[PDB]
Amino acid sequence: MAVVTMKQLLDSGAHFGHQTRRWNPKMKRFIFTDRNGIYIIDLQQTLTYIDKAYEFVKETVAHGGTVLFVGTKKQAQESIAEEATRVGMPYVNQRWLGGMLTNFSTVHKRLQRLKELEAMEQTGGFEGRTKKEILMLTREKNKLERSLGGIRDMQKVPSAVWVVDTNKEHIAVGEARKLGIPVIAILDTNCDPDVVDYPIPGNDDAIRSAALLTKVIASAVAEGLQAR
Amino acid sequence: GSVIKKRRKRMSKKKHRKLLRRTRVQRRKLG
Amino acid sequence: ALTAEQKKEILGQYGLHDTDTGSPEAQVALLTKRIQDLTEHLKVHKHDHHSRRGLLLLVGRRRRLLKYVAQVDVARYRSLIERLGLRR
Amino acid sequence: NYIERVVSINRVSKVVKGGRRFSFTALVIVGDGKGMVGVGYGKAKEVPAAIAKGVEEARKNFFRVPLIGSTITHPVQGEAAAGVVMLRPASPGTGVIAGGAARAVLECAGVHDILAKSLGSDNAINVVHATVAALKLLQRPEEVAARRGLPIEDVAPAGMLKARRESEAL
Amino acid sequence: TMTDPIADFLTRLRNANSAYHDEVTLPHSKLKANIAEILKREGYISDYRTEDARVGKSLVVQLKYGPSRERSIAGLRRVSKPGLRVYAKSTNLPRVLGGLGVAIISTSSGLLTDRQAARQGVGGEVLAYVW
RNA sequence: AGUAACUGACGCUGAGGAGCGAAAGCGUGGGGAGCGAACAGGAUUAGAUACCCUGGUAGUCCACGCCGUAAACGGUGGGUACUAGGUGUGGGUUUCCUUCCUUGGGAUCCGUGCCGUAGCUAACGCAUUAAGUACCCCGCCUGGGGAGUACGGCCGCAAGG
RNA sequence: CGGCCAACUACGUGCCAGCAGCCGCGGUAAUACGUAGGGUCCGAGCGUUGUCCGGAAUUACUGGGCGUAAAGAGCUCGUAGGUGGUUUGUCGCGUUGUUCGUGAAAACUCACAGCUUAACUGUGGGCGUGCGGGCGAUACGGGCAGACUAGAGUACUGCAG
Repeated sequence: MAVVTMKQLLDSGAHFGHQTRRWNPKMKRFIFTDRNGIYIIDLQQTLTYIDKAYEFVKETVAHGGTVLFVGTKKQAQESIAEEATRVGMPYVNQRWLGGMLTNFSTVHKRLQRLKELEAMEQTGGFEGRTKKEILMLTREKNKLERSLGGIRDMQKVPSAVWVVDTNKEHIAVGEARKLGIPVIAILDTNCDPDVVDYPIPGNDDAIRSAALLTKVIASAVAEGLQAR
Repeated sequence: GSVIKKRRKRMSKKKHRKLLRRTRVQRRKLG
Repeated sequence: ALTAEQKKEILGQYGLHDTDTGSPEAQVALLTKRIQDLTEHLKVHKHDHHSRRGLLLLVGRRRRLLKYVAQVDVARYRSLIERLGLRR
Repeated sequence: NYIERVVSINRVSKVVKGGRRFSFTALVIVGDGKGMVGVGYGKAKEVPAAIAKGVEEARKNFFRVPLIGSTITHPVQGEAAAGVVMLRPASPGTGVIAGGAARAVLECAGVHDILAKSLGSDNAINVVHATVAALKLLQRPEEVAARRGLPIEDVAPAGMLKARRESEAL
Repeated sequence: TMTDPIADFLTRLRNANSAYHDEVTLPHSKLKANIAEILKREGYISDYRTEDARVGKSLVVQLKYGPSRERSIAGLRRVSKPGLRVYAKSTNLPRVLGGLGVAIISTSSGLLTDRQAARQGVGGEVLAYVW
């Protein structure tokens, strides 16, 4: 039940990892060979894990659930952004505000304020006050919309979190673990498998490999929203 | 550990050594 | 320490057979020769304490080997003691 | 219906250029008396407010005690920080025998008959933590049989099975 | 030097268990094999076997972990040790975890658990506790 | 370290005991450039039995003996087995890139650092060189002063221990 | 009758007179002193002092510790002692099962009985944790007689300081 074949993600460079020095000894399970000072990830484990990840995503979205797309490293920013937009799902691309999930009630007020300021823009109140105030207000609008791109659809909570390069966004994974929300991650050779539930071994430093993985997850969630 | 304890011990030791020096001949003659 | 020819001669003399070097007899004989050489050396250099510590270590090792040989078989112990001119 | 135990109120203070700023910390136990307990430690400038934060924190963190009828499954010893609390099951009708912090935790958890002793670090917060650590070391006999893959009779003594039978009959 | 082979075996088991190793190897002896048999029959380890080492024989023990990666052994303590040795009569046999654990006892009829020894009315040396 | 030819448990610890043990100090005999307790002046200071300056004796050095203490500290007794890794550096054996020049790289045994898991700890931190997990033996602790002092004893030429 | 620790007000006094097991209360508005109301705990008793155990895991066998809180001898060698790898046979010393003798009575504990109840008394079991004799077992420890090479040591070849 694999959308992509064993050559697809291999061409992208999913078997690539990090240097042997910066490896995590807990990943010896999925390590297949070390070449040119870098570790090569076995792809058979990747396939037999992405199938399970696909199944979990299907059963979560089909039962009236949502997934949250996480990626901040510049390699996998536009990919997650465009996939979330094309499937209409929440996403974070600029920067993870520490405590979106744990401090949900407080950060929802930011969305309320953004909507209020959009209404103020629609009514046209740009001249009723001082120029400094309206300039600062426009700057606040830009900052709030830029930092919260996919956050305007957060009603209750993300039922699952999809994350690239867990080492980079350790705060988001930690927040999910605190809340108990299942986390689906693609772990590189330097990552910790004890924190994710549904790992997908592979490279995250390549734009193409992360893009392909986002394609796979987006297809899963799209078909699941099809089968509601 | 604080040096205060070392200071107390050293003052006791210094006073005792001074006392021993002050009565050397007296101790020798009584012993 | 002893040269290879001295070791060969001592081992041929005190060894249990023509190949053994780790028998308590051979070890004790070699230790006795080493200790005599060290005592002669220390008779001249009285203030060579570092070598004297090695002398003490050799003496202790020989004592332990003799203890083992006496516990295993007293006749061998007596023969070795009389042949090497030792007291205890 | 939830019972609560405010076991300790402490007035802490931090120094500033003007002087001392006093606040209040309250350690609160929340349980239902049926097998679930929670521990909260709230701090605020006023005692009732701190108690409220402690109560909400205790309600947030809940944990189920493996009771067998009216007592714990087996003797345990739990240590947290420098606090050491030992727990020992007792025959029915003995009552709770514990110090103030341990007594509060056990009565909140619904334990009726137990011998409990504190063996270090009389501090109430650490004694409560040690009691919770001890309670978290208890293992239900069914889980024990599952771990070793044996029938419940081959793992537990007959007395425990009889006690379970009587408790479920009642 | 090595003083207690049994304690060393127990600590190898404990250290492997804490590190979630699936395998532990140690030099072989009849006593170690017998307590391994008792451990396997009581369901505390998965399986064991003896290979041949470079000098003598080895003991290979498989550790049992549950589906959620939870250890099947909670503790391993050596009771009777060189120096202070512990012997129990048939009536004052120790209880481990209030009966939830197993106490290995070396009786003249072989290696038995506390329940087996109590049933057969024999005493001996309390080797260890498992729970 | 390698070979493993030899012996075949001969191992570990060790009360008491014996030996070694920085510097200062002590005895006898030499030596004495520089430095330099004590001691002299000068200066600073309210006062300088000090800091600073100019001199300067024991001592520092050698031979042979005493003494037996130190923040004699890693403030961590010795032996053994096990428990993620990463990276420097010292000693030695070896396979493969092979130019075989090259820290080429790997593997391995023995050291010596740094960073870091699990675990431990009151915390700081330790963390395969444990302060982790265990076993054997030894030394020591039991609130702070009085006091490592008095008394008695042993050792020492004495200081004193 | 402030908190530990059931039970609070008024008047008098004012760093006094006094109280106090500890923390500590007496500075004209004391629930801590003295006295009155009220209250609480016990009750033919109630308090104080003295002594022992407990709390005290605060001598830690059960059941503690030693980097910085008190605590690793300055370091080694080694005596007595303690402790000891794999394996075969044997002994039955330790260990273990059973049996017999003994472990006075009283006491303690269980049941019953008699004092109008209780204290108390009696009766019958248990207990008397032990020791001695016979018989059984040999897993472990130990002894005895062997064996093995992974510890330990020797030999040989190199090596660094």
